This record gives sequence, C-alpha cells and structure tokens, in this order.
Amino acid sequence: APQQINDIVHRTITPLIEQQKIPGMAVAVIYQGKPYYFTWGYADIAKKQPVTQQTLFELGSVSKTFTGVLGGDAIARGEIKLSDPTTKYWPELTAKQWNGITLLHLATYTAGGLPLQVPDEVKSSSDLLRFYQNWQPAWAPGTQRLYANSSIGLFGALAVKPSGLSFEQAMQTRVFQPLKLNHTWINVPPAEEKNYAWGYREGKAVHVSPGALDAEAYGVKSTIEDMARWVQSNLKPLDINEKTLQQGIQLAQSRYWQTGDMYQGLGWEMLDWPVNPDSIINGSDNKIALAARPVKAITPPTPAVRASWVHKTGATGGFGSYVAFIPEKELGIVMLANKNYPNPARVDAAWQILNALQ
Ligand SMILES: *[B]([O])([O])C1=[C]C([N+](=O)[O-])=[C][C]=[C]1
Repeated sequence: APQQINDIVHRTITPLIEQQKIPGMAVAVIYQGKPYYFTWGYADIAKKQPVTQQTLFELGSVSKTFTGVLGGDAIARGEIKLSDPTTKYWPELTAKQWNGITLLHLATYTAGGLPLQVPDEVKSSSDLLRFYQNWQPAWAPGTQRLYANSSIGLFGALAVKPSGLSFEQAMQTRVFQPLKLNHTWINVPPAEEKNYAWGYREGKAVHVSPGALDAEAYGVKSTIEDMARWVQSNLKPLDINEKTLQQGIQLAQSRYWQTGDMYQGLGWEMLDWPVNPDSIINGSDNKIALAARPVKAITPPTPAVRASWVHKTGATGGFGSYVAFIPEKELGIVMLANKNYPNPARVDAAWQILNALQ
C-alpha cells in the first residue's frame, strides 16, 4: 500500500486499539476504487489465532444495509412497492392500527414507535404475529423516527414473500452471489467455523445469540475482503451487471426522510459532503442514534446523491463495526473489530483517515 495510506492508517488505528483495548481488528481503505487491507491482533485470544483477511466478523446492524438493498432489488423486480400497505403482504395483520403503515414506514423506522428490540419471548411465527397485532403505536406513521430492529426486520421478512424464497435464500441468490461475496453468511457453515472470530464482552468470548428477525436485522457475518467489495459495489452501482441489483443499490441510497442534517435511506444513512465531523461523530453516540426524532419527508425522495457521506454502524454483544464511503471521491473505509467500543471513536477514526486522503 502507498506509504501515504499506510501511514494515515497506522497513525490512527494503533492508538484506537490501545485506548479501547480492542483484541482484533481488520480495516480496509478503498482508495480510487482499489482496496488496501490492514490487520491487527487476535480473532481468538485463547488459541492465539490472528486476524487475517479471511477472519469472519459479526456485522451487527451493518446487516441492515444488505436488507435495504435486497428490498431495493425486490422493488426493481416489481415484486413489491414501498407505497404498499403492510397488510398487503401479511393479510393476517388485522389490527386497525396497521391501516396506513406502508413498507416505506417499516424500512425507515417511521411506522410510529415500533420497538428497538423484538422481545426475547417472541419465538414462533405465531408469537411474532401476536406481538405486532398487540403493538400500540405512539405516533402517526411518517412523523417520528425511532431506530428499530422490529421495524426494518419486518420489512426484510415481508419484502421476500412474493419471491417464494426464504430470506437467507434470497439474500444469497440475489445479493451475495451476484456480487461475489463468497465469504458472507447469515448462518456460518461448519467448513467456515475455524475463521469465525470470537466477540469479546467484559473479557468473555461471545457470539451473537439467536433471535426473532435476527437474519433480517443484525445477522450477517463477513470478512474484510467481502466488505470491501460490498463498499465498492455501493460506491459505483452503475458498474454492477445485474439490472435490478444496480437499481436496488441506488434506491437504498435515496433520501426518504431528513432529521437534523441526516438523511434516511434503506438501511444506509447519509449526510451531505463535505460534512462537519461533529455532525456525524456526535450523532453516532447511542444516546442520539437511538432516540425519538421528528422527521421531514422528502417528497419525492432524492436519488442517490454522489456528494454524500454514506455510512452505518453495527454492533452485537462482542463486535463493533463501521462502514463509510464518499461516492464522489471513490473513497471508503471498513472497520471490523471483535469488541463493541464507542461509536464516536469509530466515526472519529474513519473521518481522520478519509479526510486525509481528500
Ligand atoms: B445494530 O447493531 O444497531 C443493533 C444490533 C442489535 N443486535 O442485537 O445485534 C440490536 C439493536 C441494534
């Protein structure tokens, strides 16, 4: 890697790993379309296994960007419409409160207060239906944004219904394979287990626990190499061969709502570039990223804007991830760690590196 990139990276990530006590980390910088990889520490502290370009990390909510694009591809295929009522895909949703709640509200967290987490008690499809049927909205649809797994999770489950394929099946065949993400999984197979890094929470080795709508909201596991291709694909969608996937990517980066100087896409979140580091950095803290915030609809949605800072944070009990890219500069970064450390720290490091490369 050019000495320039190599220096900016090590000068920034080294103290980060030290301050945050991160056991292992993988970083990919996409500069002028080409990726450069950096690895540090352990994937397994006990067995002294190093982090490599083949190590699998839990992406946590970065998975939502995959769900948004899969949803965007289904729209391009004409299988679903974001303007459709949710009941069109789940007729059993009889509760009257589901009246004017569209797939758009679900995908963008603007349904009216759906909870951040689906209760652990919800284990069956019947449990899920009861949960949603009994849910009492706090606000009218399209008025407030409340980051929620139960919102985008449902959007993912419903978006694949017409296709007759399971969520994992549709993700693999419509997104993973066409993009050559051959080491990206929802369920890591035995053959890949040895590359599955351990997450660390308070010194204990952990992996994400099974849960309702986990695949759809936070279940993807991937390597730094596949994540770099993921970013390349989102930077230059017009270079993707699949027509509907190319369109789906563009739809996920469109701006449907605005809150502060942040815009909500499908999974992805955007800000105008150049961007005030404080705007992102401070907005990341899980005290502002999860809170209730009024939204302004952008009617009609603005098509993917090249001059944007597109990103998404993700975390599970033992992993912390972050992705950010600027289409206009063909610049991007991916940071995967097996320790869930503060979001502001992630955004700060990402900004420093990316700002330095223009
Ligand atoms: B995402 O990482 O913000 C996220 C993830 C989970 N999870 O359990 O993995 C819950 C809420 C948000």
